[PDB]
Amino acid sequence: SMTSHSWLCDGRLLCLHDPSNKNNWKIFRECWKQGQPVLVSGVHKKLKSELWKPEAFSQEFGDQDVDLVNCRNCAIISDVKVRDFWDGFEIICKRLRSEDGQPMVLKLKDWPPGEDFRDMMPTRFEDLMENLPLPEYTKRDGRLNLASRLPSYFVRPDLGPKMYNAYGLITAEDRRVGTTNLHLDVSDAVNVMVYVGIPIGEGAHDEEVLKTIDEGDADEVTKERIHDHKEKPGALWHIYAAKDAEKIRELLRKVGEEQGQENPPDHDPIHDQSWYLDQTLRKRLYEEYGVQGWAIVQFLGDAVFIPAGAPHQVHNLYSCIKVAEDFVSPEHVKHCFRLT
Ligand SMILES: [Cl-]
Ligand SMILES: [Cl-]
Ligand SMILES: [Cl-]
Ligand SMILES: [Cl-]
Ligand SMILES: [Mn+2]
Repeated sequence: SMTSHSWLCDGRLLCLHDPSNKNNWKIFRECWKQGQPVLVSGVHKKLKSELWKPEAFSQEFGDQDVDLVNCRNCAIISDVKVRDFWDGFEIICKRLRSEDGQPMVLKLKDWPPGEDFRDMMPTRFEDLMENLPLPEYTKRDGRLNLASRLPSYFVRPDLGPKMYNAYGLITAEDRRVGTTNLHLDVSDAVNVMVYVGIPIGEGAHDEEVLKTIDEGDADEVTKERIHDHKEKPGALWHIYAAKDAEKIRELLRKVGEEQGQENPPDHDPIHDQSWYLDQTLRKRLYEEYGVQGWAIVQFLGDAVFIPAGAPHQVHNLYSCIKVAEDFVSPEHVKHCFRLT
């Protein structure tokens, strides 16, 4: 039967089923006040699916100049064309190659650039903003979004949305690599998975994806969405409570020293955005510091609500198009205050 919600992460993560149900706030606000992330499924079914395809972005914007990032080594590929990225998104035989002759795992950097999403893509902007879940929180002028209402003593988010466009990580070696390394945001955000690209050429990559989710610490109920409903899994997330950020900095300072980095005792390894917590580091965080996180698999049309100040990292399983909007909930306004 249709139900309003379910639980993942063994009861620790709310999953809302109907993105446009007018009663979602009643369930949402109890979990959000405790500092938890929230998942809302089904947003894809509300969107104009032809607007969110890799071939459309290539056809409409392909001549723009851009930089890419190599996800395996963080190297910058400078001053190429937006089509170089998009035409390799699903066809592996069209990707830019590293020195070693392998097809690269790439991310499209700062595109559309800065606050230009609305100007460059007005039909996409309208399609996203009118279908975001929890609209009193997430719309630019929602009654519970303080973004437009705060003085200069509070850090205000830039005008969004922002896109996250990157290929899937492929190999056993790639299992320890981040798409986006561990960091935090001083505003709340909602990140929507609008397209998942399962490639061809090296098409039959199904079993490394299962071992990644398993070793990623995904819960048994999450393993059922793949095997039973055949939904398309996009990306593996780890999210940590805002209250645990300093313990994570203590672990990463100690590992930095062990690996002979030479760092002032006060340096900020989360702000540096240089670390990905692999299975070894996640086990050490739990055993040595008493810190548990949320392992989340984001499928096509899942919206991930990320609390202000919560450290988070993202590992793409397949090629993903994600779009995110920042907001400032009253529950979390402390995280953007500039004093004490
Ligand atoms: Cl909080
Ligand atoms: Cl558009
Ligand atoms: Cl709402
Ligand atoms: Cl990163
Ligand atoms: Mn982030």
